[PDB]
Amino acid sequence: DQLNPESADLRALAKHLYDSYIKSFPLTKAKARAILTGKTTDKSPFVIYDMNSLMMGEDKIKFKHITSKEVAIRIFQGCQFRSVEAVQEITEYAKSIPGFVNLDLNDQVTLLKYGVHEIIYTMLASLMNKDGVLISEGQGFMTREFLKSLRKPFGDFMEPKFEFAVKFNALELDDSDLAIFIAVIILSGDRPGLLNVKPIEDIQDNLLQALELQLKLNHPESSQLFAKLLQKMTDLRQIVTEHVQLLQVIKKTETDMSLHPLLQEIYKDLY
Amino acid sequence: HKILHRLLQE
Ligand SMILES: CC[C@@H](OC(=O)N(Cc1ccccc1)C(=O)Nc1cc(OC)cc(OC)c1)c1cc(-c2ccc(OC(C)(C)C(=O)O)cc2)no1
Repeated sequence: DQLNPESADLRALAKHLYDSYIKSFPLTKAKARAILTGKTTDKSPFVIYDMNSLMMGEDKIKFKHITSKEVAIRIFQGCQFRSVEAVQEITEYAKSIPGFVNLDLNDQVTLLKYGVHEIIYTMLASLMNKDGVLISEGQGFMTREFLKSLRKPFGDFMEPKFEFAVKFNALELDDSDLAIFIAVIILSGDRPGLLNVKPIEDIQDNLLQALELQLKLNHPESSQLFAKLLQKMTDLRQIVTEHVQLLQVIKKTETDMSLHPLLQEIYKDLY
Repeated sequence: HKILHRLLQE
């Protein structure tokens, strides 16, 4: 079964992951694409493209806060709000991955610590087109130009994510494909400081086989889609590397700012 | 990793 899977076991795993993904993540790629192409009967997202539209739109986006800081800082605080919720979502999803909760609890923590931001940037692509990103569960649309234009170094958090996303979105994955791919990323046996790699690699083996079958079935025309996708896993680590360097700059150059305790915990002694 | 542990527990 989980030890020696045949096709039907792998399909069952794919479906289990798809169902828990639907349960864990409020906004799917399906719903996002419907929003981004106008093919839906909900009201359009509020478009945020400059300081004035941010001001006009802060009304319409789920963002809880105490209170006026500059625009770049306010966007960054927003990103912390969303990132914390995303980490919660991903943690709930990880618990649904067969075998994950049976791992040493310290290894569960290490896999999340390293995996969550990689998953955030992967799933961010689902909310993006080349001109901007859906925010606050599709209620808002923040333009790429606006985000790119934020004063240094805040703009540099943004544009690398878009650049990754347009290339990643060229693969045309759906939610059923992504549900397995994100599980694969979480179950990475090479994270620093793992205590017991073998049961993590056992789970990842099965996930990778499940992903490969899913891609062959769901994208029969898309030859070697499994292989291109695997190469994106190293790209995601580079996004993290660059991102952490910018956070380190911010920590020093912006004294009033401090990360949410969850995010401090994730970044503390990362690598 | 206090908060992550808490999230994993529930
Ligand atoms: C390039 C697209 C941009 O997207 C957004 O601005 N979002 C979507 C988003 C952000 C963070 C995680 C997942 C998705 C966004 O929600 N912006 C946003 C802006 C707001 O402006 C006031 C308000 C707001 O309220 C919920 C949200 C973005 C920003 C980032 C980003 C992510 C993390 C980050 O640093 C922190 C939060 C410390 C981290 O690493 O966890 C800094 C920037 N990743 O993508």
